[PDB]
Amino acid sequence: KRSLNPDEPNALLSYDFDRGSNYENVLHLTDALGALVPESETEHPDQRFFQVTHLITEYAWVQVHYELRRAIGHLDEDRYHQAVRMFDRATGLSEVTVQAVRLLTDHLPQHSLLMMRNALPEDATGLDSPGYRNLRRVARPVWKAYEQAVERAGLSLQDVIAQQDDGYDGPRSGGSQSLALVREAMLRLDGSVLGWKQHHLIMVWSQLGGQPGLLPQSLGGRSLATLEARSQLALFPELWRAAEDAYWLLGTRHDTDAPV
Amino acid sequence: MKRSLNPDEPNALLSYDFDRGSNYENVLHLTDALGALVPESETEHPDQRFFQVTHLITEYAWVQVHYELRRAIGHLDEDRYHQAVRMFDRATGLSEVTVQAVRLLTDHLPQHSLLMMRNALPEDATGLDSPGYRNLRRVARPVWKAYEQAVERAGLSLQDVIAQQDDGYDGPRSGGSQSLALVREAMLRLDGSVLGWKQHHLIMVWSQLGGQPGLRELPQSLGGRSLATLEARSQLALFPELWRAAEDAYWLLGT
Amino acid sequence: MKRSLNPDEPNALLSYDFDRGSNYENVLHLTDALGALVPESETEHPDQRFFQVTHLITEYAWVQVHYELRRAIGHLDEDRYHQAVRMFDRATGLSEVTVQAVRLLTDHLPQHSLLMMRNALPEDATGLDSPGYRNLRRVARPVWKAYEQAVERAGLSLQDVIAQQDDGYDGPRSGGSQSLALVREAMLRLDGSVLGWKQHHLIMVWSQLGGQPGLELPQSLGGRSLATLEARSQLALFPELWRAAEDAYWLLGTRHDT
Amino acid sequence: KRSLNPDEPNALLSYDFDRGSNYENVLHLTDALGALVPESETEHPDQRFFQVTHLITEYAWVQVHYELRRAIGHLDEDRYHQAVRMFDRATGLSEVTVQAVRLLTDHLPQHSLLMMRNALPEDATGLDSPGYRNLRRVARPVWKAYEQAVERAGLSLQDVIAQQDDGYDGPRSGGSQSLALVREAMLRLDGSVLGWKQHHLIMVWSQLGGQPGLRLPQSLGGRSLATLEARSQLALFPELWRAAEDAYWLLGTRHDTDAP
Ligand code: HEM
Ligand code: HEM
Ligand code: HEM
Ligand code: HEM
Ligand SMILES: C[C@@H](c1c[nH]c2ccccc12)[C@H](N)C(=O)O
Ligand SMILES: C[C@@H](c1c[nH]c2ccccc12)[C@H](N)C(=O)O
Ligand SMILES: C[C@@H](c1c[nH]c2ccccc12)[C@H](N)C(=O)O
Ligand SMILES: C[C@@H](c1c[nH]c2ccccc12)[C@H](N)C(=O)O
Ligand SMILES: [C-]#N
Ligand SMILES: [C-]#N
Ligand SMILES: [C-]#N
Ligand SMILES: [C-]#N
Repeated sequence: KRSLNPDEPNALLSYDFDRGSNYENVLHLTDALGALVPESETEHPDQRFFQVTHLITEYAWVQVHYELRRAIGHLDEDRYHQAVRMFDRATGLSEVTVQAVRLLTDHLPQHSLLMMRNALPEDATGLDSPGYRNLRRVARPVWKAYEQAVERAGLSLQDVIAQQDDGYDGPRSGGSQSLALVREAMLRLDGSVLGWKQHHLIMVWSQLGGQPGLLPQSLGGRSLATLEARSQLALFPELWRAAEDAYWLLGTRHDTDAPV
Repeated sequence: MKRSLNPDEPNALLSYDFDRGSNYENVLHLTDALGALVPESETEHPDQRFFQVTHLITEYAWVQVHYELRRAIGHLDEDRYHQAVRMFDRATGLSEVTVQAVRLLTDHLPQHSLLMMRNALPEDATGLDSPGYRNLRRVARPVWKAYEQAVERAGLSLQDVIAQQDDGYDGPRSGGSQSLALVREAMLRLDGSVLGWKQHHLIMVWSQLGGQPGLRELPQSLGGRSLATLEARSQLALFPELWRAAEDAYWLLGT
Repeated sequence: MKRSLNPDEPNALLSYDFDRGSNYENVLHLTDALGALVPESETEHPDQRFFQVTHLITEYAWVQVHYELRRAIGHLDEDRYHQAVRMFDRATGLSEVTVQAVRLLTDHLPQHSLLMMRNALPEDATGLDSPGYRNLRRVARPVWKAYEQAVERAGLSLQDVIAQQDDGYDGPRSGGSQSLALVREAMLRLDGSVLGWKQHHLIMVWSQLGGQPGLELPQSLGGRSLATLEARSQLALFPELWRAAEDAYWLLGTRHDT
Repeated sequence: KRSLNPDEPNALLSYDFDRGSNYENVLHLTDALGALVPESETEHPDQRFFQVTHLITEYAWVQVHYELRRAIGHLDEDRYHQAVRMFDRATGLSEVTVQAVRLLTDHLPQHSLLMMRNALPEDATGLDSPGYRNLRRVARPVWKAYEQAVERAGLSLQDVIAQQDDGYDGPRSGGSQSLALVREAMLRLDGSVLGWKQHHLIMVWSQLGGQPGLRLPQSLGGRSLATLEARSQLALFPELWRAAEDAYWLLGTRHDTDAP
């Protein structure tokens, strides 16, 4: 009934949509397609690709936030098994954001980006991303819910870390092994998000410069050094602290090795 | 000031704040896009949002596939082969996003959740009405046509274009022919990726509605149709002629 | 002191040097693995090495899949549900590596190269003799049996375990039934990934030997039509999971003639 | 035939191989499987998974090396289209190494790693990886071959970057656009290898510690994890990232003019 592409003479090349189908109705799809910059307003043929990769990312992150909320509810009621599924789903959605920014790295021409950017508004930065800002916000109540669940069960993090190793002989329970799977899914999620940050950094080096082996400024006026420093901020620093803790407590090698 | 996507959640740290009027949000029409999500007050199942978001991600990727394919037609019609290559490769990357979106359902959507949601869904609520799918199928013919006519204007045979992908092939080469070969190769990758989508979507359906063939009446879609019709449409390519040319090469070159 | 895979190479910067006796190399048995590559003096096509390596990578992932599935049997037999989960998830990740490796051929192996190489390959050189695939098919029943037995020892129904994946489900739950539910979900992900390998391998064959069904048939190096490949391609590792999926569709769906 | 696990007494669980089929003959598969540490010698059940992920990686890297040599040959003879394919193939092979290291991040138990690492030889390090040492060594001749091909065509790197943009109106030839496609493929390859380095770093943070947000552990060679992080930012083709930054300075019209 409608077309995103009205002035296209060739009718086989029209993007026909908004047919009022029940599939369309269920998804609020016409509403979501209405957010695309209208073809009559695009300033560069690469503009649509630019916008779509961000919208895909923001949809993935709002869903991450939704499932992390659910995981807080599960942990607060000691429903460990149900918490695991929320974290695994979140990791998968995170991996879509990684794919989406790597689309820019692999296919966004830097010269198109620079042309487009010379005309963008002044403080147009992903520091204002709602997916990113809310993922940072919610990470703290998420860690707290896990930490408190481990406490109620009378375990340490060193315990649940150790029980991932089949050869570890300490006594276990159903609850301790469930909290272990939770920790492992949480670590995979945080690893994925850290991966998003590194791939977005590699993208920036290919579009604006500043590859550290070799500074440019964001539209906010900020050196890329600031982006690069924030790129190593984790969702759950406590988990990475517990990893290093395991190295110090269980490694029996420190300050004894040398080159051969 | 910010708005909340979940404004009846008491704990502010659990609030999804957005619509802050930043230039990032303005340039992307992000607030409008987030407005497509079913309101939290109206969800009937906690997995409904996940359901919706995997579709919306897929449809954004497919409308972008369409946009880039139109560009590929424009290039091919003017013999801009290099520039056409990039459009096909970009489409393949977007298609791979759709594959991971539906595999998100395979890996994480509980069949039991799906069946409960499906019992309340409307009748003939089907992806046969997907704009992404229908318009992709629509545009695939003009796309094959633009590639075929560029090959014809070059006076090349498709068999020759296939052959010179092999470094060991000794026949005549030109910049034009090797360019059209890179276009060919990029086109086959795109179609193969789309055939991957169709199969992963089918594997999903097997895990959610049943009917895995290894088991040798079938379940039915929300429009009353057997899953065997889905399985048959699952092997239809975008560019049949490329798969015929591969078959022709085996017969001409196979000893 | 050292070896080279291309020793005659003029430019020393193009030499692939290995076997330097490092501890890294010693721990991994790397020299022996590199020793399996077709020698450069013996290659008959510049794409031969790509062909070989994609298979060797696949076979390494599948023997690891086998090792971890054996561990999953041992866990399930002792009711170590959580530990079994990890084995299945790991096998799934290893399976996804095999998907990547065959899609490398789809995306980058020229059909014309394949045909030239295929014309010179021995008779009945076929992946029906893949040790990875044969031992995977061997172990698939022992693996399903271990899961089924554990479910029975717990006095649960497969339909119950499926229902427990849904947060909205009101039925009785226990720590053991939800654990067995995470195991079911992990073995389904593995089987869907192996079904994914089969479909991508099929798509690759269509682009290299022909026979895309949307369009008598080509033959493998053993003489068999591609019709038998397509049929074997829908065979799952754990048919009883897919059976349980359809069982639930009839059991829970309320619109089968609506 | 023969079994990889002969002391397994249930024959349905034997991994049978060395059947002398032509499939195995062509592939040298029996020799390659013989590199696996024998089951009777493994000291931890996670040891095989550890070894196999390295072996997959080194197979992928030796194939990257082989195809980059071919790319040098193509470039020295101005066969641009042919070189593009070798770089694209290398990129796919690099992506296999990324998935292999991420298999350790997602599934290798830190506690098993530490147990295993406490018994490993001293200075057993991937600094002695042949895939890694040879890829670093060959990257210089690869870049020189591209650079010389660009010079011979009388082009600048700015020109081939600009020609990736459909809106750029400078004069083009078949050669210049072909050399652009080559550049774009080498950038994807180098970005993929930079991705491997970052995912390998994230893995190391989860196994030995040292995640930089928390602020050190030492390698089996006694070297601080800070040196690994420093080398993590070294590209194959630094000149490509230098030309990206060059484009920012030459073509961006915003520097030192924006602010929050
Ligand atoms: C899918 C596309 C993108 C997404 C989702 C995205 C998201 C983000 C996010 C969340 C941040 C804040 C991250 C942090 O500080 O840790 C950010 C910052 C930044 N992004 Fe992106 N980004 C995208 C594409 C781009 C592109 C194409 C460029 C440039 C070519 C770019 C350049 C930057 C810069 C320079 C910053 C730092 C802002 C500052 O410090 O003022 N990004 N982006
Ligand atoms: C991201 C999620 C999904 C997308 C993008 C999607 C898209 C599509 C498309 C494009 C078709 C038509 C394809 C063809 O006919 O060749 C289709 C059909 C179909 N899909 Fe989906 N789908 C999705 C999820 C699902 C789910 C979760 C189910 C069931 C649990 C499902 C079941 C079906 C069925 C049964 C058909 C056949 C329709 C008929 O023949 O009446 N799909 N879908
Ligand atoms: C990474 C590369 C490959 C791997 C790991 C692999 C593995 C396998 C396996 C396990 C089978 C038995 C599965 C079944 O028949 O259901 C098989 C069969 C088959 N493969 Fe492959 N394969 C690869 C590449 C190829 C290539 C490049 C071709 C031809 C272009 C090919 C053509 C066939 C055919 C025709 C069959 C049918 C069985 C027969 O040969 O009679 N495969 N492959
Ligand atoms: C697939 C598995 C792995 C591969 C292919 C691999 C490869 C490499 C390579 C190529 C290097 C040298 C790169 C550089 O330093 O710039 C390296 C260094 C290093 N790797 Fe790995 N690695 C793997 C797994 C691991 C694991 C499991 C650990 C520890 C838990 C580890 C810890 C380190 C450390 C500490 C270094 C720095 C060595 C030193 O500076 O002495 N790696 N690895
Ligand atoms: C290029 C620009 C930008 C990058 N992605 C954006 C999305 C919407 C609006 C602006 C942007 C980026 N933030 C920069 O500062 O360079
Ligand atoms: C599950 C159902 C459906 C699947 N995806 C949808 C999206 C919007 C509306 C309905 C659906 C699918 N079409 C079916 O026939 O089963
Ligand atoms: C091409 C050929 C073959 C495919 N993969 C192989 C590995 C080793 C030896 C031979 C092969 C394949 N089995 C065929 O029958 O066509
Ligand atoms: C754990 C260890 C190691 C990591 N990967 C290896 C492969 C072979 C031999 C040793 C290793 C690593 N090099 C370290 O220094 O911690
Ligand atoms: C992003 N900016
Ligand atoms: C989809 N239906
Ligand atoms: C495979 N053969
Ligand atoms: C790594 N060694």
